[PDB]
Amino acid sequence: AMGFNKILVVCVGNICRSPTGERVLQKLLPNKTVASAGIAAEKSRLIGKPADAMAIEVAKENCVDVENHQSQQLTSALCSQYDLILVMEKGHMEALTQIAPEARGKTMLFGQWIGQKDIPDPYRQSKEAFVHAYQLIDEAAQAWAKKL
Ligand SMILES: [Cl-]
Repeated sequence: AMGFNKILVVCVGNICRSPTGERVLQKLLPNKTVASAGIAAEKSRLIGKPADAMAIEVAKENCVDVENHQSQQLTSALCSQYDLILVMEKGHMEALTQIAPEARGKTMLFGQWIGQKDIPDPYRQSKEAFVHAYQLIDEAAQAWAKKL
């Protein structure tokens, strides 16, 4: 009914949380187009980095494919192509507003339907941190799927 067909999942690096969230939500909603971007996307010179090796490993154990990901920079042009934008932290909303002020009105929280929780960043931590990040992303995505 809302027409949220193209969904953009956003974090800072676009290598841990947002590619995980993108692929978990994509598996739950096969007829939707789910992509991801970073407020300060991690790049190798100018090439988009793949998802963190541990993020790929943890998702693989939960039957979610996070291979063939290339990080991309969040821009106003990119935001204009999506119907719904889902940030990983409430704090990300201020930075997103500076890049894409026209995206105000379609920027929502990834963990909105799980008590408005921020998804913990597992970057540079052990496998267990990647497990907890995945588990909370899964709970949040399942709650979004019932509303989409
Ligand atoms: Cl991040």
